[PDB]
Amino acid sequence: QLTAQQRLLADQIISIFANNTPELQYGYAEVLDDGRGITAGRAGFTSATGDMLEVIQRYSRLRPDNILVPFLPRLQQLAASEDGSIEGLQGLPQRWADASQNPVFRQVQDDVVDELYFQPAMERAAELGAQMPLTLLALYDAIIQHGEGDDGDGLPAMIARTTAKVNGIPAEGVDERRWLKTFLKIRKQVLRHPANLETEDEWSESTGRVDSLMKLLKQGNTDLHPPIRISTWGDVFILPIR
Ligand SMILES: N[C@@H]1[C@@H](O)[C@H](O[C@@H]2O[C@H](CO)[C@@H](O[C@@H]3O[C@H](CO)[C@@H](O)[C@H](O)[C@H]3N)[C@H](O)[C@H]2N)[C@@H](CO)O[C@H]1O
Repeated sequence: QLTAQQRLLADQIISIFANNTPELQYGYAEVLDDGRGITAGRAGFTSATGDMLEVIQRYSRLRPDNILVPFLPRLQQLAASEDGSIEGLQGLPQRWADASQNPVFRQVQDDVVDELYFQPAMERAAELGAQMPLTLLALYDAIIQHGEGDDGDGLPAMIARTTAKVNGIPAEGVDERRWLKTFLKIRKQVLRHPANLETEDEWSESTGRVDSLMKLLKQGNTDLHPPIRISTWGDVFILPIR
């Protein structure tokens, strides 16, 4: 689906979207007051949503005695109810940062990203018949921020509403640029007006990333060819960085 240069490009763009830097933030760990508890890692794994749990569980099967093991009971409870409480995760941010110095922990983050976000987003693209690299990037960025749940803010509902609006999918002959433009506008509307009010401030301030994908679409860079200029947060980045 994506070239090696296109995937590194996608990762550096989404990294800029989320953290204003093309360097993947494996060691990032923060409370954002968005209802999700602690948000951590290169894809923003989260205490409330179960993806932070999967990372630590998989890592603990590779390395039973790690500094993150004591949080497994609590994370288990938090994931089971989608709870945003950060008790008692005291010390978890620092331990996540330290664990991220181990390439094997970073590798687990890569595997989870691939399993939860990249491969499902590419499977969605294939079902849609989507073939422009820009559409793949837009689906991949959206799956990371919105998730693949069944809520009206999730990627699957956004795709469904895009297809309803334009009367079909690209594999059915709807021009893919039209489908993509509709998807980006629907995505910006969801970020501005989410059904989950706890993420409203967080998501509302993140709409420049949809603007950046729209800018690439309007400039005809649907194939993600270099150089790519991203300046979502004011700072200008030319990608790929070498
Ligand atoms: N990092 C979060 C992101 O986790 C979150 O959303 C969640 O994403 C999950 C992974 O896509 C997802 O779960 C899956 O749900 C499908 C339902 O079809 C199950 O079949 C899979 O087995 C699940 N793994 C969650 O439902 C989804 N909410 C996102 C927004 O809440 O926040 C990101 O920052």
